[PDB]
Amino acid sequence: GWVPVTKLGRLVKAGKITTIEEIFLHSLPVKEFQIIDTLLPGLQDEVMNIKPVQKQTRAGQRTRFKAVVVVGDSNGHVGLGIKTAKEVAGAIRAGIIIAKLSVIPIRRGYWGTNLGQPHSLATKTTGKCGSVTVRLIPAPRGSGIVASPAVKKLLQLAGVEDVYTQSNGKTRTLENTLKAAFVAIGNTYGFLTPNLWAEQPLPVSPLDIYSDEASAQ
Amino acid sequence: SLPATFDLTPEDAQLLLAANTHLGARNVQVHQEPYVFNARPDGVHVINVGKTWEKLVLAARIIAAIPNPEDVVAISSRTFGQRAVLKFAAHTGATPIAGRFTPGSFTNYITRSFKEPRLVIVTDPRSDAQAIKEASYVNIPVIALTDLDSPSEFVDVAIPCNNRGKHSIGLIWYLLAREVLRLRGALVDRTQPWSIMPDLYFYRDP
Amino acid sequence: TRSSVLADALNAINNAEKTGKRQVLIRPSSKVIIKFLQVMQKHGYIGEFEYIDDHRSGKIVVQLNGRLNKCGVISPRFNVKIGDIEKWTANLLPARQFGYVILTTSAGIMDHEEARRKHVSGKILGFVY
Amino acid sequence: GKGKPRGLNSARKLRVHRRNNRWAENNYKKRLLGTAFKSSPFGGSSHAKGIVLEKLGIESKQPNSAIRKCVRVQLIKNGKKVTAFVPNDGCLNFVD
Amino acid sequence: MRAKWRKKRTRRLKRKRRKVRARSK
Amino acid sequence: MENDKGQLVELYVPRKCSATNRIIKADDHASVQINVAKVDEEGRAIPGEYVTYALSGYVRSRGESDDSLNRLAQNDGLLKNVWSYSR
Amino acid sequence: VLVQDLLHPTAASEARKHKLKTLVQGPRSYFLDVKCPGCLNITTVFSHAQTAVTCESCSTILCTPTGGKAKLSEGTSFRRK
Amino acid sequence: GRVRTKTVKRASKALIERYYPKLTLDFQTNKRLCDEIATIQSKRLRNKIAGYTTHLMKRIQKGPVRGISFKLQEEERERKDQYVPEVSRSNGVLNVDNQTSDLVKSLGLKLPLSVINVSA
Amino acid sequence: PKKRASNGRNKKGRGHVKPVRCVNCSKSIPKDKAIKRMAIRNIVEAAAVRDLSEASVYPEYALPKTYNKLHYCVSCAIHARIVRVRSREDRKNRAPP
RNA sequence: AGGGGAUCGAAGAUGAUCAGAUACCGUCGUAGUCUUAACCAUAAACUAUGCCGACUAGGGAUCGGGUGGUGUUUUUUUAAUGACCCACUCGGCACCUUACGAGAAAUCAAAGUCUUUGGGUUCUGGGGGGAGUAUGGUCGCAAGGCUGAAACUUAAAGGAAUUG
Ligand SMILES: [Mg+2]
Ligand SMILES: [Mg+2]
Ligand SMILES: [Mg+2]
Ligand SMILES: [Mg+2]
Ligand SMILES: [Mg+2]
Ligand SMILES: [Mg+2]
Ligand SMILES: [Mg+2]
Ligand SMILES: [Mg+2]
Ligand SMILES: [Mg+2]
Ligand SMILES: [Mg+2]
Ligand SMILES: [Mg+2]
Ligand SMILES: [Mg+2]
Ligand SMILES: [Mg+2]
Ligand SMILES: [Mg+2]
Ligand SMILES: [Mg+2]
Ligand SMILES: [Mg+2]
Ligand SMILES: [Mg+2]
Ligand SMILES: [Zn+2]
Ligand SMILES: [Zn+2]
Repeated sequence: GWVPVTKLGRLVKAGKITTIEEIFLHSLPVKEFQIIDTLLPGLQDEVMNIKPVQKQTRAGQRTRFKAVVVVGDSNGHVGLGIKTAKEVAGAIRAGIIIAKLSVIPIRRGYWGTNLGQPHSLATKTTGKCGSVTVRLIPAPRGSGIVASPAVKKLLQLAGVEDVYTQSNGKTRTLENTLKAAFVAIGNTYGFLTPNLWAEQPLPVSPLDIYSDEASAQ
Repeated sequence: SLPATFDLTPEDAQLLLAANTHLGARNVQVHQEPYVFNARPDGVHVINVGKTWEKLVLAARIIAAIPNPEDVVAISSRTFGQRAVLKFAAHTGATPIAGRFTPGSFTNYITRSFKEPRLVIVTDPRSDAQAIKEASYVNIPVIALTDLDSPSEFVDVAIPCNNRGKHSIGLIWYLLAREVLRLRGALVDRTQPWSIMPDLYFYRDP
Repeated sequence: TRSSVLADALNAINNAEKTGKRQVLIRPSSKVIIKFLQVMQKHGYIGEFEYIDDHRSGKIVVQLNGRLNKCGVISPRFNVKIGDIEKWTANLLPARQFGYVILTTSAGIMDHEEARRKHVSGKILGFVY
Repeated sequence: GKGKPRGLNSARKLRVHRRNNRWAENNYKKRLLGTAFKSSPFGGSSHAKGIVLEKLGIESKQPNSAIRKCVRVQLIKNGKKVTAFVPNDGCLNFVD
Repeated sequence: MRAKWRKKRTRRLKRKRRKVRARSK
Repeated sequence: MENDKGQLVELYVPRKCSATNRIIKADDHASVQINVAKVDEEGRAIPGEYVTYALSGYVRSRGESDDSLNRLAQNDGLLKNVWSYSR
Repeated sequence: VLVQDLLHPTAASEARKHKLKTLVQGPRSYFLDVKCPGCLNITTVFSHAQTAVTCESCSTILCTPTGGKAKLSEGTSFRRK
Repeated sequence: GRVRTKTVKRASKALIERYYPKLTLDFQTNKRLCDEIATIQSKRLRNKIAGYTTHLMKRIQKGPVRGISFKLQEEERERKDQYVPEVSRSNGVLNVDNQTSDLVKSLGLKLPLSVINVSA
Repeated sequence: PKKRASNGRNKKGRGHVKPVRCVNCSKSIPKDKAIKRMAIRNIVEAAAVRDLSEASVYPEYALPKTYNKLHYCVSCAIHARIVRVRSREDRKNRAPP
């Protein structure tokens, strides 16, 4: 059974919100993974990397396992989750869920002509995490993803078809690199081009339109 | 858009000056406040109650606007506001939080304290900062009672007050409640001093 | 000592925007600042601006909207050979469909698209997007 | 600007400065000093042919324990003396 | 060894080579 | 963001800060949208009907939420004095 | 803050500022007509004299110099313009 | 030392929360309650528990105890609410400052006057 | 790394102070890095004061303390005097008691 | 090279300690410590942070200067002075709080306005040793200063932080 806690989990199960684009429209904070499961079911995951960490303790060494995970369709919705437990599978389980929660949108655009269905980026973008800076650059069709196996895979599941990449930093530390690539494609819907200069009336929040149809008991 | 008779009346004014809701903070004085009015010598800054009144009105005008009146939340960790908030929540919809807050109340569904409102009203963003912080982890607008030395990060619409104690905070909450009911609500007409005593809100004893 | 009077005018504008302001005082203005200000304006990247006359070098008040990511200056005013214009825009504009490299040419201070249309080139001033 | 010139006429300073600093390149400096041709037992050439002077049994570094079979060889174009390894099992039996 | 005594070590050493070489000037 | 032939493409056109006209993106979970009630004759507050304003997390962190709202609502008519455009 | 009128600053907050940091700059020193009733005319002194301004005919004094504003000589009077 | 573990103190809470009517200042009957109304594997652990749900009850009767709230308090508190019959417009007029009255004069209308001054 | 903003102790706007000599081990130490106490105490003590006045001419007399400054050397200051060693945050605290 | 040479005191000699004790501790105490005339040119010579210019954020103290007051205090007859209090403003030495922002972090109003990478300019570094060594030049009475290599060897040396 589901039994949602939170206003948002109720509205979503109760068929009153149909797509996350709304959630992102109003920047609704998401707490329940089942939300992004029903709202976007073609989500397929992918374990990116697994590594042992180790803690020294007042009565034992502690080597648990860190797992990095990417979820996405291939249609403008990515999620990057990082989790460390003491069994591998438990790290992967919890990782997939975290990655579902963080599922963000991708604005993709055209390399430079109007044609049929966006295939690249709106602008260049940059993401930093720790020492690594992943920089994303719009590319012409059939350029492909010009990126390392990991970052490529995050960019495919994200929905991108052709892009250029450049990286700076100790890129061998996978955790930081993917996080930077994540932040890089996360930045695409923060960048103001003139095609988005037009004034919008300012939509009303689902949390208020189905006010009643949410609500605790 | 101006109502017409929602000007600040001489009866409200008298209420306020007896409450000293105009007696603002001393040397200390946050840059982000032109709610001021001529430096009264020897420390004290006088607070422009007109502006005070309008803010309160706008405050009330946003409180009533929340579909379910009970996911309006009142906060007060300061003792001098606990009797007020309970008395505010009493009359209007509004869920109260008096005393200790308890962190994780807005993030963390898993807690027994868990609220999830559409608006937050707060009495002293110094003492109640736990909540001001918490609410901006999760998109809650905030109304707050602010003196001349109150932080104002993460609080929209300040109501310039006098959290120096006594009757001020009690008054402002009473006036707050009094207006949210005069709004789409269970009240009345013009002057109409309201049945309920303003000393009902007020810290007790000893 | 003040080396580029343009450089201060851009970085001022840039810091305003970043901090969420809607105006800036700038000092001390110049023919070149005005024309650069003018191009940005023509393209929406700022609102109106006023030249106040101190009996000196001028001050300017710009009113800016918030469509502005960056307005940068190019420190040596390198010569561009009309074919090299492509290489500049690419180096330092976010995409091929919006944003401008603005530059000085015998036929006026103009953005590269007007430069392209008028078939002139010259030296490079800076950029907007 | 921290520290390089940026001027439109500072091209010379910028070249010199580079030249000066290339000498910190290990490969560059060997190339121009002619280290190859000068020191180094081969000419600077890919192989060299020599003559076997004696068969050595070089004891291996830690953490490894072994006798690594080698040969002292006098280079023909050089007389420079060199010790070289004899790869694979046996193979020392193939020299003399 | 402490840097400074090592600096002193080689100061001593140079004065020695400085000496021996003068035997042949 | 249209395409080749007039068709609307790229889902979702983000809201904007009423105050700075910058985008309010998803993970911006510190932003705010204040619904302010339209009211009718003799008090009374016309339920479900608001003058509404949005406010970037940036702005509220910088403590400018209260001054900026003031100016905004006042040049709509919901405030009468309070805010000076001069200093 | 965040949005304000740089073009029309309030006279007060313009008054407290430094002379080079007003909107357009000007001095904040004045001139004055100064007289000591022994004589019948009016010499014109600068509010920050530096030179110990001696009267027209009588070697009397008028103002000594200071750090800034000249101190006018004890038993006198003045107007600004 | 006779400090009760959490299992005991926790179970008392839980009981006093949801069976405050029934339960009494008396252990002996509090004992019997705990059998009918809760499952406990040892007489000793139940005694332990009932003796402490008794203690908590005994001092509730003399003011609240933090941790345990059976709602009924919050509604006794709301009915235990009123005071006043005086308020704070007597006598005479509102004593104000020079500028307090300037605020009055410059914004509104008629208010009783009463000037002050104050110094360093 | 760096472990204090006062570095050793208290010297911004100068360059050179002037050494004092440690009251306990005689170690030279710069004056601003010193670490100091005023040893103010009665000439007599807890016991002798009664026995003082008792075997004295004058009504209760007057009584004079001894006032002398102390200069310690960190090592000497740590080894006994004012020291503890404080946690990363307590170190920041310049309040005395 | 003269003078001075109280003190403390490299060297040296001693008393103890120690397995030893060329030391730590105690004693004697040469040079020295101070000064003149000349040398020397180095210090963790430190903020381990080039200079000039712009912009970006809050707070209370303080040093200097100036402006404003039917402020306080000094008495004489009120002043004038002076010292003090409040507000402001330049320019200082610093601290506090924050961080939009920066960083590997510690932390940082600069170490910010940098892959959305250009205000001007000087200097230095390019894995660790080998080595500030060799050699030449030059300065120095000397001690030594400045300039300053390679062959060969090596998979790490190193920084910040975390848990033990
Ligand atoms: Mg791998
Ligand atoms: Mg070198
Ligand atoms: Mg051999
Ligand atoms: Mg000889
Ligand atoms: Mg360390
Ligand atoms: Mg250490
Ligand atoms: Mg020094
Ligand atoms: Mg002597
Ligand atoms: Mg000896
Ligand atoms: Mg001996
Ligand atoms: Mg010896
Ligand atoms: Mg040196
Ligand atoms: Mg130092
Ligand atoms: Mg400051
Ligand atoms: Mg004065
Ligand atoms: Mg090895
Ligand atoms: Mg440690
Ligand atoms: Zn005269
Ligand atoms: Zn000592």
